[PDB]
Amino acid sequence: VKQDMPPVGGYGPIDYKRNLPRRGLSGYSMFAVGIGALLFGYWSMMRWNRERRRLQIEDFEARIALMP
Amino acid sequence: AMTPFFWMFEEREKMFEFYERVSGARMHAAYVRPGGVHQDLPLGLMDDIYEFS
Repeated sequence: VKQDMPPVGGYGPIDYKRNLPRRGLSGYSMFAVGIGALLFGYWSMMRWNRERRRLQIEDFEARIALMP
Repeated sequence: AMTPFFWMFEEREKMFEFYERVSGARMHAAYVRPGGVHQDLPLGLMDDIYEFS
């Protein structure tokens, strides 16, 4: 008997494809998301800084009423 | 660019493993007489080349 190494009928394919799924996000939308979250941070920044200025004026009033 | 070097060296380690299984050598498989390939490939190689491909 002869027991060489042939392939059995022909093997399957091996892909030579360039895999580029191009994800993605449509970057003008990413500009929109970044500017939106950035402006939301600005509004929160405004609100907290002005409430803390109210409290810091209360600290001023404490030292003024405590001075003499 | 340190890491893709090592990824493709893992693949080239399978390459060196194939040369080991064919002739024995890690790198310096002489293996080729003028007059065709000597000491031919054993049974159980082509399927492994297929998986590697």
